[PDB]
Amino acid sequence: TARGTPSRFLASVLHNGLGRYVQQLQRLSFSVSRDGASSRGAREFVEREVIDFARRNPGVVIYVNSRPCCVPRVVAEYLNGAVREESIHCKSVEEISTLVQKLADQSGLDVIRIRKPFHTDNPSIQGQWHPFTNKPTTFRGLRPREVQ
Amino acid sequence: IPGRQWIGKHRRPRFVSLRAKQNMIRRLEIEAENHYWLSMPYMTREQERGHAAVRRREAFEAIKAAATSKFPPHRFIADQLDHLNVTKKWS
Amino acid sequence: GGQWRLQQGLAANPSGYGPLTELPDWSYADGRPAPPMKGQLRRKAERETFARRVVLLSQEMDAGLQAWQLRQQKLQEEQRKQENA
Amino acid sequence: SSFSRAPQQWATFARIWYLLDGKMQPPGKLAAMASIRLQGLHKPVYHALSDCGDHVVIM
Amino acid sequence: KFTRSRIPEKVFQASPEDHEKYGGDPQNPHKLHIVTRIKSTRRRPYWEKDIIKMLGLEKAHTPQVHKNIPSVNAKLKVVKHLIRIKPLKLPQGLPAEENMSNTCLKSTGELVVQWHLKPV
Amino acid sequence: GYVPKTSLSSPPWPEVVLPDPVEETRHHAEVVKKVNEMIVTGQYGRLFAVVHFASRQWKVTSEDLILIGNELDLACGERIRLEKVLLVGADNFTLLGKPLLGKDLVRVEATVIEKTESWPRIIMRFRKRKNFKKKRIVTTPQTVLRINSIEIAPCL
Amino acid sequence: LRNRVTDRYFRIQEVLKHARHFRGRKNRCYRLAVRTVIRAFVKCTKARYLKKKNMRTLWINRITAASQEHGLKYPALIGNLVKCQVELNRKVLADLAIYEPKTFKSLAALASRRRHEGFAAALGDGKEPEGIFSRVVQYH
Amino acid sequence: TYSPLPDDYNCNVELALTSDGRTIVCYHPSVDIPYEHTKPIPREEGPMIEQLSKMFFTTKHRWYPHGRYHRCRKNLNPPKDR
Ligand SMILES: [Mg+2]
Repeated sequence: TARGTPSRFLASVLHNGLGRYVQQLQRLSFSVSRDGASSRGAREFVEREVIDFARRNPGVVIYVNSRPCCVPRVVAEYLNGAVREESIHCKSVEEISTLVQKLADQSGLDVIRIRKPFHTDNPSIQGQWHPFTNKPTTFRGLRPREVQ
Repeated sequence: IPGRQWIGKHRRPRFVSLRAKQNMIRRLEIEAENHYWLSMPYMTREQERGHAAVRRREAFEAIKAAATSKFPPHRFIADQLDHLNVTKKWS
Repeated sequence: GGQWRLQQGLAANPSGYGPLTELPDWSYADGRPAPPMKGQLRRKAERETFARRVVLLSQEMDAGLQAWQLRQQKLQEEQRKQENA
Repeated sequence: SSFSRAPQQWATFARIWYLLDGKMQPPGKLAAMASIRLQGLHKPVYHALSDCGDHVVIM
Repeated sequence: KFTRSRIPEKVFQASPEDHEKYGGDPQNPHKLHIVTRIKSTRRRPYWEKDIIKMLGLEKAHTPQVHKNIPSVNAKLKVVKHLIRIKPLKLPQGLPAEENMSNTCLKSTGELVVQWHLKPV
Repeated sequence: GYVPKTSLSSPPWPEVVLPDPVEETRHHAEVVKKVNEMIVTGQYGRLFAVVHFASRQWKVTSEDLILIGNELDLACGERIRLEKVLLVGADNFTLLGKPLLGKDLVRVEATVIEKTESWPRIIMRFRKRKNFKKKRIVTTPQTVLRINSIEIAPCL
Repeated sequence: LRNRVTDRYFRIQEVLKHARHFRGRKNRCYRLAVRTVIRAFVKCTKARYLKKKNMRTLWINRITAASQEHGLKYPALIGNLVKCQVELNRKVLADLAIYEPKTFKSLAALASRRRHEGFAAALGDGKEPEGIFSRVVQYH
Repeated sequence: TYSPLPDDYNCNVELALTSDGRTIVCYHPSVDIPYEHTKPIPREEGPMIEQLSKMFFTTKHRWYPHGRYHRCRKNLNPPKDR
């Protein structure tokens, strides 16, 4: 629940869409057991789609480590230093190509609650409301019951 | 109020506002328009006799052919040999 | 404020029909139009089956009328060929 | 517009002293005017936590 | 005891004052109603709950075209307090299949058969 | 029909009289020529636009983030024309549609920066004394739209 | 005992981690903490209905505040912006009250001019030409 | 001469339609405050809390301290926006 969890505001990393779009994914690190039943779907991702994924995003360098693991992992590292290690244990090929394209779409910010759905840094153009908007001025600025 | 306000012999009095009246007078006007649109049938009972009997019979014969066509599904060598794949490895 | 909308023949909910929720929300900046919304495809599906069911009922009203006037004209001639011999 | 971020915040949440002469006025038409201002319900920057009530002076 | 209600026949005969108040014509009546549920079938008897599913009226404010034949009408009299009946007018003709997709039932009761989303 | 001036003889509101509609359509086109010529020379500063995107109205300026709560089926970095803009204000003028503005008047642009999922949102039901307790963790897919440019054109 | 439960520390800690910020003994002892975590999780989903409601009455209260600086009332503004076919919702109208108040002085002017065009139209009931801001843009 | 609002305080609202009727145009230039509407520049725990309620027009209850449980619950790195 939102009082038990932290929060943050809506933000991009380095104004990600203004000048150019920079893909925020930096690395992907797969660990797939060759003789191992849990990595049987992830072995086919390395077989089929890890060449095809590595040509849709050239700015992400991919590692396939292939050691004796019991639970295969993908360690997605982002440009701002956040590390998402998600577990692809006993997933199909289809559930990983959605898993890995989701890590290549998101920014490296926390998946804690976002406070507002909008973030303007210059939110007012006609001047923010202060109490003296929509009030009339009087002659010589006299406050009430001011004689001179 | 002596016991359980809205039940019993000595109930709590409830009164009608204009709001609850204009909610009720406006339901009555919607109602009375339906008395007028139900007042003029296009055919009579003699003209619509059997006028949808060819489609009504055909609709049930698709409900009947839906119900008499239950069976266990076909069972393949595909789903059985595909469990041998759980020990697929690399060389 | 929505009963003034019904007097003009607009929908009482402005998220009903009309240019606010039936126009496409976005287009590409290459100019090419978007693939359709999932709510507009569903709204066009319930509107084809309502126009499918208008025609089906409006044909069966005028197929049972023209079947009835044949049966009275069949049954006049069944009398007109029976006031004889 | 174009203030620095601290004096503009002092502009929006400053509190205003209202005079409200209540001679021959009913004390609940006086009350329903001051109670809007003491809550700050006449500011579009109203929020219950924001503490946006103003000073009312009823003579 | 609370039973079903017979609505007598001095109710569904329309006096000539009524054809001015509503837009109907006795000579050449309409072919189709648009029935729309507007009031819940909860706290209503089970025979009124059955007729509401029979007519295709499970969702409120969902319009439904029906024939103006005297048998469909007899089902409409039992649940006339839960519905709003209004005649399906067609300003253009009934939509042939070339115009079957770009139709739109307006709220006035009528079914326009070309529905662009451009002003006039 | 003359009533002497008592308290209830008059209404409490002042009898506001609306102007002559041939003086007023002439004064209207006198206004629109000013607001057209404030656009032709570029007298505006930055513009806010009020856009009916996904299901709701965002009030939107250049260079700001907009969090959508549904997946938009776009590659990240793809540029979008947001149609359906219904108010375009500047410092000195506004143009509001009826309901929407012309497509050849204002062009709002937006870029897909990121496509996240929401934080895990708990759905938990409980009824006392009934052994009824169900718990469900849902996340929604979300995109974030960076609005790049609100442009305007002299078509009034 | 053939097989007993070894994973029970990790089942306690799924419920105790959600209760860590509570008061008293409902953060430590699991039997009290499970009844408060449940009640906290029930309140969290029933507050998705009251976040939406409490935002709208806050928008309505901020619009009532700003349309009274310009003399109108809330119903005279909101109902009359509909008759000008201006389909701005309450969230945007509260944003124009605070962040762009020259436009809220324009929308309170549009709503009031349409309001005067409705008094001046419905006095001479019958055929009279509509006001400038009373024409509907019909769509077909 | 008709004014939909008394254009005296905020801006001079000019309303107009286009010749289509499909956009409502407003021109609202900002209002300068006149020079004549302006003035020139003029050039124990107990008694302490009573003297702070008088200064800021609060009650006494926001000046008493809070215990430790509320002090170390407070976020010290709050999410800054804008
Ligand atoms: Mg009692």
